[PDB]
Amino acid sequence: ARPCIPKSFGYSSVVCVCNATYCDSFDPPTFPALGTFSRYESTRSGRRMELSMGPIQANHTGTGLLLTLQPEQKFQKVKGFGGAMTDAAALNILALSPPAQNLLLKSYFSEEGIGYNIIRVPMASCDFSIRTYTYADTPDDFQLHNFSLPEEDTKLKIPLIHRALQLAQRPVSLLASPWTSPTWLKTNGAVNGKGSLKGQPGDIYHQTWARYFVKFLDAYAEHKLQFWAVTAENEPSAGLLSGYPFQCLGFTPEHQRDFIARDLGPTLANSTHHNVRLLMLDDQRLLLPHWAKVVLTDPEAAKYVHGIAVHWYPAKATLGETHRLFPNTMLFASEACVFWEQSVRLGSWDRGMQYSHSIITNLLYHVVGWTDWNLALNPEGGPNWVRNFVDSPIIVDITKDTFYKQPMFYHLGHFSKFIPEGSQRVGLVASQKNDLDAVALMHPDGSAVVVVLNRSSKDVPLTIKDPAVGFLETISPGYSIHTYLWHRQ
Ligand SMILES: *[C@@H]1O[C@H](CO)[C@@H](O[C@@H]2O[C@H](CO)[C@@H](O)[C@H](O)[C@H]2NC(C)=O)[C@H](O)[C@H]1NC(C)=O
Ligand SMILES: *[C@@H]1O[C@H](CO[C@@H]2O[C@@H](C)[C@@H](O)[C@@H](O)[C@@H]2O)[C@@H](O)[C@H](O)[C@H]1NC(C)=O
Ligand SMILES: CSCC[C@H]1NC[C@@H](O)[C@H](O)[C@H]1O
Repeated sequence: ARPCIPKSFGYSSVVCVCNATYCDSFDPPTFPALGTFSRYESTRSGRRMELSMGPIQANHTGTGLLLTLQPEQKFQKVKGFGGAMTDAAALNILALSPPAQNLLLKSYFSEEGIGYNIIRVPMASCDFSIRTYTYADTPDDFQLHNFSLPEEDTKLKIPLIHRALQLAQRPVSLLASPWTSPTWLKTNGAVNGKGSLKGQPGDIYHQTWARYFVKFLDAYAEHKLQFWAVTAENEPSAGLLSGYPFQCLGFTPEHQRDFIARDLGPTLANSTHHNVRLLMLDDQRLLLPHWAKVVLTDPEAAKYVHGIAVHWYPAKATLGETHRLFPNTMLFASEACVFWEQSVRLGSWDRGMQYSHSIITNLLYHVVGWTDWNLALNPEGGPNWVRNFVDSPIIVDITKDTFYKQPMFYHLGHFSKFIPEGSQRVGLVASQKNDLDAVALMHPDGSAVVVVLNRSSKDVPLTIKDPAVGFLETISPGYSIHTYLWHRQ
């Protein structure tokens, strides 16, 4: 219905300006007839998920590249796409006026937007908080009688999550991750730095930390929010590095294995939230497949682990080999973000290409879902209480009641909007060596989705063949991303 309002900030492409009364949006989707496809196009030149239609022809004539759908070659089923509701994200959204907040939330979660269905919720503070805190900072409270949610949850995070769920067509799955435990449970007595839990898996410390998970889930349940999954610890390897600046909690692979087997696994299974999935790792994929071997060879740990969470910050040696060793334990991208460059580059087409190329690689190596980091940030990449400023698909300018949708937002949306939960990745065979990145999936309803990323400068003429329908003649322009959709019957 409403097109993008472009604005350049000196980088390779434009942002889309939104405020309290205007934001670009989609109409409700349609079901075009057999023999007709839908194409959504975003380009560095300024096109933003523009919709067009064309025919799927019975015959083909030409000399160029051919991608052939192979719907019988079936792979993983998709859980979904989304981003993280951090303190920083919540503060930046709520700095807008209410009408602008809803255009922002609709941009992510509505069918007028790109249809997110995953929200990652940090358990207490991380670096994208304005202060250090946990849910139980009074010491010597091993039964956790003084566990409580601060204003960050009750005032900022939870109300925004409620509003996101109301705007969403598809069911939204919440995913929780802790950064640090209370400091009186740690070896170093600090929120950051090199430090693990006190003692050994099984004792009062590890039982208290595991109970902290149930107490967290109880609190959000009282606020009428249920979680799909929790991770065992955010980037547990970081808590083994000397003098680590952000909130952390150190686990070596065997410590995570024993903590899951003795404490976290049983405690979650004995609780009201026994259906909540447990994801391991939640860390860099270079720690794979080793981290999976350690944890998942132990059946007492493995019986509790539903999946392996990975961060994006070679895929065959990591994701592919881990799938070969443990093909029934799903892989899930739980966090991705973007030395000499500033933290926020308003309008960077490169960082958008980085997002879509990575999602394509993850999908081509069995990953069932991808989760962004901060849903929103200010123009300097904050607030962040340490330093680590990064980019975000939506950048909020408080002083002008305005937010900007980066190219990252649309590169994500080319996947998040058209691959609902339950979609299965299927085969897509290139007729010859080419420079494009492509992935094919099938909706639960049988229709086809194909995303085509062109990171090169040259236009690439392209034909997509569906054995059941025909030939889709198209062109992939240089520095562009397309999504194609068509009924198969
Ligand atoms: C919010 O964004 C809208 C969209 O750009 C602004 O509406 C535009 O206002 C300018 C005046 O400078 C007109 O020339 C355009 O025709 C308007 N665009 C429309 C109606 O689509 C609006 O001004 C912005 N809000 C504020 C407070 O500046
Ligand atoms: C698709 O077209 C095929 C080739 O067509 C033949 O070769 C070209 C070079 C022209 O000379 C054309 O006139 C010829 O008929 C056919 O063999 C095939 O049957 C066609 N199939 C469909 C479904 O249209
Ligand atoms: C992977 S290294 C740095 C840590 C990353 N994952 C944890 C978040 O708190 C950080 O902001 C993000 O950059």
